[PDB]
Amino acid sequence: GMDTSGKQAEAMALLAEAERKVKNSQSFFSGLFGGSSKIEEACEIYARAANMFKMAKNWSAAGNAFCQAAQLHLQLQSKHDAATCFVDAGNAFKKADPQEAINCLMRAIEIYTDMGRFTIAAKHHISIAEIYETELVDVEKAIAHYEQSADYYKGEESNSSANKCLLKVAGYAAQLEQYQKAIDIYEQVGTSAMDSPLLKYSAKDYFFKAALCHFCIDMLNAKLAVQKYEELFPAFSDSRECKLMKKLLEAHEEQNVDSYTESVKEYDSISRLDQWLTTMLLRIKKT
Amino acid sequence: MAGRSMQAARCPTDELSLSNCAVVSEKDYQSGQHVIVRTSPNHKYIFTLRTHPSVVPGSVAFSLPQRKWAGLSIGQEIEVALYSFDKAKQCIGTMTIEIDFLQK
Repeated sequence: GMDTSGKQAEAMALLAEAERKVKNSQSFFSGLFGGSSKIEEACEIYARAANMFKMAKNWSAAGNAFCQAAQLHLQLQSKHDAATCFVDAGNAFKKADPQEAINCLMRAIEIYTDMGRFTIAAKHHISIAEIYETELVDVEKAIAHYEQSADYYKGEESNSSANKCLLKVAGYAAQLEQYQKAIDIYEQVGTSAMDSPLLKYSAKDYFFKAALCHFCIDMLNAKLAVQKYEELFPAFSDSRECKLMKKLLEAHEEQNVDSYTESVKEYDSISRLDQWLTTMLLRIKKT
Repeated sequence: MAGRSMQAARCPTDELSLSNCAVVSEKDYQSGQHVIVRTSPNHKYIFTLRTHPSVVPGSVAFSLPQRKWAGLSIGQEIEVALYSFDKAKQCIGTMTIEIDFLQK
């Protein structure tokens, strides 16, 4: 519609005007020493151009304009507004140019953490990890950023947020075929969650998952861990999870795979299963 | 004599699994030597040793029946001390067995 062409033309004109203004700013400063008013006016024009490009759906141009404004205002010794523009560029380029958004968010993280604002740095780290996982299959970078964000939030004593990041890291690690870390993280979260009335009800689930994660290591330790969980968290015994694990262990004890799959199918019929649990159960069933 | 901390391992071969004797490395013990295996202050079990090279040093291999009776697991830490039977009184003159079917 008219939006595309009109916004493109007007944004191009405004950006050219800003470019001419910044070009003449050097001469103005040399001949008269106007100060930084011209640079601030040019930065305002560039921010306006970025806003129009964002409305124009040309994400790349808006991100580039935001980056230029961030650089120019950082040259003006205003690191806070420079970081604001860098975060704008990161969240604009996120969809258009993921790599550019990555470096923009990294620069914003550096600028913010220079001031000790650990919460914003942790949020940016979480954003970077989320982008890495969603777009790329570089699990290691996502895990590193998640761990850094969890450490940042732990240093802020903000509980209930590091727990979810640690759980995500543990689940992805278990998917990566490293179970000791997953077992430890799940057990730690479960023991942190028992005392909480609200989360106690979900605690059992964590325990169950941990017990399944220890199943691959060896049967004997699986039975031992089942006993330890039953004795330490007696309420867990009431849940159907204990019965399911006991039936699965009984089926494995006699190589009775048919009973194993019948029980798994019945439980799936009762409640649909998740991809992670399905993969874990299938991998166990190979033996 | 004094006893040393050791690692639990899995039985290497079916013959020694049926022998009902813990398989050990020659560098640690020798075949026929008795041992006492401690898993806790109240849990000491007496085994007789048989040697097989495949056992990695620092570990003792047990058969599935042994692991079920003593509750031993792969990778578990134990204390192993060489043991001597008092043949003046610990010799076996009579013994009773309840024989069942291992495979139903």
